[PDB]
Amino acid sequence: RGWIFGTTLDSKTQSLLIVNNATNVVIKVCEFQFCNDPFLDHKNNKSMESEFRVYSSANNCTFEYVSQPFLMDLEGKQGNFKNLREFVFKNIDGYFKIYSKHTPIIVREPEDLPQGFSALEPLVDLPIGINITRFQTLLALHRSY
Amino acid sequence: YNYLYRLFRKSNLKPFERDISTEIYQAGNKPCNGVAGFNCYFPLRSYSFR
Ligand SMILES: *[C@@H]1O[C@H](CO)[C@@H](O)[C@H](O)[C@H]1NC(C)=O
Ligand SMILES: *[C@@H]1O[C@H](CO)[C@@H](O)[C@H](O)[C@H]1NC(C)=O
Repeated sequence: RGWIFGTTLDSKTQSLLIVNNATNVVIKVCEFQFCNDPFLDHKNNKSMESEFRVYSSANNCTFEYVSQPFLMDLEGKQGNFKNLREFVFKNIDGYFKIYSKHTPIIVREPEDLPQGFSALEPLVDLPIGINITRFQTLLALHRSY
Repeated sequence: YNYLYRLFRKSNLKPFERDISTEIYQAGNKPCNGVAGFNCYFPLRSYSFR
């Protein structure tokens, strides 16, 4: 979880972040000072809700968006099946578009993507006006257990 | 002195895009290091309405 964007990934330029807690997306367009190796905690790190450690400051804020999570996938059914989440991020003329589509997988081999046609339905449109030149992803590591 | 505007920038802007950066613009080859008077200018100059 997490797709922070930025021109140089520091407090002097605005940045994005896509954090799905359990039921929200928390879209935040603000100036953030980022740690060297930001990460999160899968098991809510106990807490309360004290996992967030990506940013250490916020000088200014311009855009906010909270809604249902991008991930409708649920693992509570059973195991033996993995996910095939797909996203395309396109940023033009001061707009940010997100497309998504999920399908189940049968073969346990992760070496190659399965051969099959998939249509990526549009999900959400963003009116923010940031420049993006670098890409960074985030991870959820609660504890070694 | 509450309304500012930008005068010098490296490149043209893309449509419907916003900048807020406040960094010294270098018109000369020599670096400015944030403080200089020759070939280095502060990007923003304020309005003054009377
Ligand atoms: C996760 O963070 C959001 C951000 O406000 C909060 O509303 C929510 O209660 C937190 N917990 C869960 C389980 O979503
Ligand atoms: C960013 O923080 C500085 C702190 O000195 C402040 O002067 C400035 O106004 C802040 N940015 C904006 C857009 O207000």
